[PDB]
Amino acid sequence: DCLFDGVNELMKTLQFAVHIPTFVLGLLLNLLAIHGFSTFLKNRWPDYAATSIYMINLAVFDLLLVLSLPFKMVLSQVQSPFPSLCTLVECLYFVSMYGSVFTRCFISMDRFLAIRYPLLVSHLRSPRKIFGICCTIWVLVWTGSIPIYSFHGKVEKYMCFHNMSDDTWSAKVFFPLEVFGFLLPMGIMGFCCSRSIHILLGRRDHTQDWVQQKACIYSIAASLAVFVVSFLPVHLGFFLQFLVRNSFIVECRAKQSISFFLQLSMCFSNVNCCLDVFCYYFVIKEFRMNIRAH
Amino acid sequence: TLSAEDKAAAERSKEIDKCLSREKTYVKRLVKILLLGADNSGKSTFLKQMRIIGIHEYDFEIKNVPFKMVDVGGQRSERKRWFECFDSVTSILFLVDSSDFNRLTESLNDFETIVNNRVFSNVSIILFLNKTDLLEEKVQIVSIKDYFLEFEGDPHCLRDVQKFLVECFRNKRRDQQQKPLYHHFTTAINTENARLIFRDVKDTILHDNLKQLMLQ
Amino acid sequence: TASIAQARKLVEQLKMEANIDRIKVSKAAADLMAYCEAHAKEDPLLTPVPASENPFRE
Amino acid sequence: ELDQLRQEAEQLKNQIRDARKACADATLSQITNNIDPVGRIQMRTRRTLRGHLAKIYAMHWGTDSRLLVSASQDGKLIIWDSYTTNKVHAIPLRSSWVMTCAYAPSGNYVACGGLDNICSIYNLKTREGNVRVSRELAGHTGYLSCCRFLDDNQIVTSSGDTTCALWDIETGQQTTTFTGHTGDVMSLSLAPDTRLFVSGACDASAKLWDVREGMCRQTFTGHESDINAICFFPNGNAFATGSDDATCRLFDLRADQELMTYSHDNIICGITSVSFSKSGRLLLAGYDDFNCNVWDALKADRAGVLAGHDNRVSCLGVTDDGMAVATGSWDSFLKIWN
Amino acid sequence: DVQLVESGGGLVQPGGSRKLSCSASGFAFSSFGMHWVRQAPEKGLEWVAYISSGSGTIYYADTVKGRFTISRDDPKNTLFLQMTSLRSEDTAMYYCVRSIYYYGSSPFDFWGQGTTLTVSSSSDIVMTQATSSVPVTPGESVSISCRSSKSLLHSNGNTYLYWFLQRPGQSPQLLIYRMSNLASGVPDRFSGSGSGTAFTLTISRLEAEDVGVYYCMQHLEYPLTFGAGTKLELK
Repeated sequence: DCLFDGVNELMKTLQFAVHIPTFVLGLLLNLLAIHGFSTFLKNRWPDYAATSIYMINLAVFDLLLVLSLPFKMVLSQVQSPFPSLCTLVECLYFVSMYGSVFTRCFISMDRFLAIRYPLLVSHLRSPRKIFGICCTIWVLVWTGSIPIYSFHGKVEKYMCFHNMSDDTWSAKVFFPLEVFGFLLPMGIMGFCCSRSIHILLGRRDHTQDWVQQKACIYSIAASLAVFVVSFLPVHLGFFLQFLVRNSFIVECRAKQSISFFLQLSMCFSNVNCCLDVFCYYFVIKEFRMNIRAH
Repeated sequence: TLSAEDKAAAERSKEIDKCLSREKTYVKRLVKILLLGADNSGKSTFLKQMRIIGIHEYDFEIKNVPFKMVDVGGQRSERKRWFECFDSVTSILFLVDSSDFNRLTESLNDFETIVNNRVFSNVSIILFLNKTDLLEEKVQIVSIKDYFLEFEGDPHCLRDVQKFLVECFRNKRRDQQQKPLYHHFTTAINTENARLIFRDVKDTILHDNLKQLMLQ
Repeated sequence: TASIAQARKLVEQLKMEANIDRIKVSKAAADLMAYCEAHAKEDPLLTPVPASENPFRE
Repeated sequence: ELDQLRQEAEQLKNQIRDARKACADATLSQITNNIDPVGRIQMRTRRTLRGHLAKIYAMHWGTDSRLLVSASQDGKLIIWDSYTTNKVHAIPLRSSWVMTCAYAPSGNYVACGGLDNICSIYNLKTREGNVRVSRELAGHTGYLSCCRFLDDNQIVTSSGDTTCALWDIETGQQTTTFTGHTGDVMSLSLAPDTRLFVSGACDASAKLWDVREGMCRQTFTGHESDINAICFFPNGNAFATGSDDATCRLFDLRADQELMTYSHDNIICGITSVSFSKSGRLLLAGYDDFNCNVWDALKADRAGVLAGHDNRVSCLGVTDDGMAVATGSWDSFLKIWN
Repeated sequence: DVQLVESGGGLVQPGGSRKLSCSASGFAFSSFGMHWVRQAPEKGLEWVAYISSGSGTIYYADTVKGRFTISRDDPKNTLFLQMTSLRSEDTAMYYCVRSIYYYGSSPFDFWGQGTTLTVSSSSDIVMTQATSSVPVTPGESVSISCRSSKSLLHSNGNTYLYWFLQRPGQSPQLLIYRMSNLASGVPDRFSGSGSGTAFTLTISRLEAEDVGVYYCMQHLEYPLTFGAGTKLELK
């Protein structure tokens, strides 16, 4: 009967300490990003329309995440004042984070399609199509969030926190969920980024002016690296926690270690917002000069 | 509340709009190449061979992609509005007689004027060093050093002369942050010029997509 | 010959342009404003026409 | 002989400059402060004609002030019922590089021209019901830049071969060649009485031509770049020109010298199209900064900004009754303002 | 020139079916809308059907709604009229009428010599003219009048009133469109004017081509009701 009481209070200390500054920093980062892409939509409309649209969606998803962070910290620290509020926090966080990752997957799809298939994408990339795809992603994530956390909401009275605040430890649920949340998304991201970088490097065979897309290659690689760094450890910890609860049981010190590493990985999955602001918008020359100057 | 005849006029306008929308897909899918060349550049032979497989226009299909090569050899003007009619052109096909060493300098000056016009900033340049076999048999005899002292290799090695010509043409291009410049050492009888032009136009469209993607 | 020809036509052109009556600039400007205010009331851009008579109403 | 030839050429140059200066007691700028200023003029997009697939290069208002013709790189001439934004005809041009369009004063013809060096007359009122080509006027060695109808039979065309010409549609042959310009002619504006016409031809010079005879009565100096647009004052003895130096300048035929300069330090891009208002108080001008600026023709102050275009305002026209202004730009849209 | 020839004429029994085919030659048939006007052996014109350019909108007269079908074949340059269950009221000669619609157009411009079909044995705008067999001397000035139940002046500023001349034995031709505008090819002697409801057409001179039966058409409402026959006659 290994205990996490010391573990949960230790989290209550340092996960809060590490959530404070990512929350503030992401708050102003994505406020600035939302403003900047509002401008980019208003004046530089014609060519900078659809890409602005999906970055707008990603920024709003991360803004919802950072808005959910302090509520989550409050419900983890103090006992649940009213349980439906706790499951609302869970649903908002889940919907925002999965919407962020699926919007990132959509962005990688769009970039890979544009690079690999230039003609077809240039013919079939209008702001309306991207707006429709973003609305589809919104409704998909929003109606996917409810069933997963509805069952937890039935049990959610005061426990909240982070230990059991993610659906149910059912293999019949976990394995399809783990697949469609960790293999398909990261597989798509890795394949798209790798192929985009490979094609941008293979443009050397055509042109000596390939070097002007070194920034493009760096941005794609940075997107892939940010996704890996801020997404792999949380699902890896999900995997060890699953193999502990429903499979081979590790000793109490190592069980506490894997739970602690899972919760720190949850914090690292929350820092996704700040990393996305550092990667997707800050790498943009026009953004980093116009919005900086104005 | 519109009258019967006003409603019928609106219907006629709707049919006109439908026809315009039908033509819109072809218009937006069409790529245009402004073919700029000299008298000795062998432009006529390349043009005649490419179609087989005032100003002129040559519409042809490559890999189910609309194409239109515009020849303005007869009428060429240095005014702003004349060049401004080709700002929407996808790429500029510049034809140069590499074999005619004595005329390289004037071709370089023309290339500089074309690529630094500030109306062709958003267009790409597909340079075509043509008469490559004439170039090789002249290189094995005559030296580029007499007409160009900046050359550094052995004037009897083909690769050295080709690299020097490409370097000298690229140096005339003032801005390197704009659309890419493409070079091909193909003669008029290569019979593969269509494939190369399609590859370079696809590369230009890829560059435009990268610009639209905020990836830089 | 030919150089003499277009120089000769050119000097004729400036000679013809020289021997023309020149209305005083103050009188010219006065007539300009006279025409300006003669039809000032009939300019829809000058005085926005009421929407009742406006044929481009939305 | 050539040395002394250029000698009296320069002598006549000084003679005409001295005559103009001696006739120049005071400027229109000084004589205009007394009268009331135009105030603030605000215009809005009453109608936004859409349907063109490419950048517009020319638009001409019909005499009825309800029909306008537009030209663009899709090789299509579209006639719009501006009142009901209805397309009347869609004329597929033979050459897609059209750079000028005209509407006959009668309204039965429209003429288009461009890099094909041919001004083509299109018949709009035919028994077959489809707009057919009536005449392809050829003979110019330069690109057609502007063509204006006098009658249903006489049309004046200006090209880049430094020569404007008066045609005869029935014969199809040139009648009088208005030579004398040393550069590519860019624009033309027929006088209201249709007996004279002016043209700027990239030499910063506008020449007034006598259509009946065929000799340029007087040449106007000034400007620093290519005169890209020229309009005629409604009264008939003044004209304003637009160039690539971002200055609109008003000349008078009787005083044959500059009257005013409509230049502002803010704008730095050239003027593509210029047309006066009905009484000529307003000098509307389209620039490359994606908007048109309204100038008071008597005081030279910015009366208003005709913003609303996503690209450079290529063409700009005012109706005969002066109840609307049509601006065409490179974003493939026409907006009618009032 | 512009020609509009139709075909199909016979003595079909009541309750049968037939097809009227109208062939076009000499003009852009696709751009021109097509109507169908019929005249009883000795009566006035009456509108039947209408198909727009591109077969967009298809209207019918209430007396023939459902029974009659009008279809056009643009590549065939032919206008078709499928009629079924004919009554004795359909004994008429059917006129094909072209009408292009834009600003300043001349609708109901050209008519075709119809083919006679001899069948064996409200919201409509009532347009009435109180004239019949006006005694007219050659060269005098006369004024034919027509009346309308509802005013034909729309907010657009143009009354939708048309004058047609049907010479004896000859298909009707358009004289005046929109109460004022002269049709192409007609002499300036014809002139028309009117008001919100009161309409009048005045002819300055009377030469041999003017003797005939005049008609007035409303185009405000798609029923397109005609008027009676004035029947100009020489004195």
